[PDB]
Amino acid sequence: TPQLSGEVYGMLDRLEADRGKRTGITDRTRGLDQNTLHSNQAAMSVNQLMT
Amino acid sequence: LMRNIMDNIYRTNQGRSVVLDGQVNLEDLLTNEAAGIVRVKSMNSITPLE
Repeated sequence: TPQLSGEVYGMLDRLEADRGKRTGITDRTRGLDQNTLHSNQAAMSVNQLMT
Repeated sequence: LMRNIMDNIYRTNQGRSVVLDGQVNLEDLLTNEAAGIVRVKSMNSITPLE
């Protein structure tokens, strides 16, 4: 019988990432830094990149 | 030097539609030459676009 390939997984992952793109652009809506600390490159991310 | 420093502060810190690759007519032409508030291309995942 015919099967549905990994494209279904692909756009399910895309849409699960896109759920908040229309309201909640903030990635994962919360921070998590137990291994990777804050970066220090140029005055520590000025203006939050215009927020 | 100060003007280029301000350019680094201003232009280089602009978010966008966050299209992984996309076609979307260049993401609605960079959200109508503004990139202010638009991300609807197809389903693009999280990309800061620094």
